[PDB]
Amino acid sequence: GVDLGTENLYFQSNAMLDHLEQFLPNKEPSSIQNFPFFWISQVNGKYSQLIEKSIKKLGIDNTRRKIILSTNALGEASITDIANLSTLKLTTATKAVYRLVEDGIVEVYSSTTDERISMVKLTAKGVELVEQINQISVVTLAGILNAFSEDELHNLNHQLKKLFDLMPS
Amino acid sequence: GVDLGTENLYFQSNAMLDHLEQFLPNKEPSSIQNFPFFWISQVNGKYSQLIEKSIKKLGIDNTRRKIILSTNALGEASITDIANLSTLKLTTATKAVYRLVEDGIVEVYSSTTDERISMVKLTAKGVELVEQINQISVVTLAGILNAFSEDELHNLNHQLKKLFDLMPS
Ligand SMILES: O=C(O)Cc1c[nH]c2ccccc12
Ligand SMILES: O=C(O)Cc1c[nH]c2ccccc12
Ligand code: NI
Ligand code: NI
Repeated sequence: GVDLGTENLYFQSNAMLDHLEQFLPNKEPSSIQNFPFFWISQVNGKYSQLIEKSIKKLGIDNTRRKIILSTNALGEASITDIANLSTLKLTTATKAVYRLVEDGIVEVYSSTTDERISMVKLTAKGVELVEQINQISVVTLAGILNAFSEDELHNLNHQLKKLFDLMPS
Repeated sequence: GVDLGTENLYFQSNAMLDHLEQFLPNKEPSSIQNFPFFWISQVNGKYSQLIEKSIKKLGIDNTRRKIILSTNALGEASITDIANLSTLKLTTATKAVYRLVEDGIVEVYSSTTDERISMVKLTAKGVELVEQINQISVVTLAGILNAFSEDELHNLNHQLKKLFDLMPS
């Protein structure tokens, strides 16, 4: 029984349920490998270990790495926005931003449009560390992503986006 | 400079680097949305919030949920194997298994082939909670995954697997 945004409760078609059972973990030892979120979780976890392990050298962690690349891409950003893009809790994000200010990697500054919003931007040191991050990326990633065509990867991004956009909160 | 498993260091072709730069976060505000791991991370995080939030009712968390569905699919499993499949640290896994024994959801038992290996299996209560997990899955997931064809989803699983298999440790 779902509500689909209403004051009533709806029991979905046995069709929707059959299709969904083609993908759900069940009593069969290989059900799990049909589940797209299983694979998203497994890929995220194996990737997370790889990147943490190799970004080691630069004496930062992947939390700081994402903050820096989000600031880089955006130029100036909402700590909020950086957190969002970096898949972080706002508290985790704020904590790591100040750790990067303390290291002289980013400048934080009151937003000109609205003093409350803390904007973030790189320092000269921030920018050199970006190229270092990009080079460690080259090393660890070039083989993996050169194993796919431009078509496969753009398609995969599209499907991941479609998934991301159907989920709510 | 990479080693590719040898005693020498190799500088990859400017080709591999150009292709890789089609996908990496860079100074362009939309570089990030070309990056497959960005999307894997974002989907994993949005999914994680959704499932934790809705598995709430059953008074378990998604860590326990995955343990139960891995035990379910396998019948009897290595706590090791359950941890692996559930994308958990072995310590996290062992901790949650005993929490589920304490709740009478799983039986733990010395492996018949090798007494050290702790095997896990469901209880009658475990099995009823499986169908409850499957029904909460129906509610929260049926819409999202009925938004894709069988072809799109099997393809997406395949590409995620290919990624998972090229990464190492
Ligand atoms: O969190 C999820 O739903 C995905 C997932 C990762 N490992 C799993 C093991 C069993 C069932 C689902 C999953
Ligand atoms: O962890 C990753 O590499 C993926 C990712 C998630 N959010 C990001 C923001 C900027 C750059 C990469 C990422
Ligand atoms: Ni997960
Ligand atoms: Ni990540």
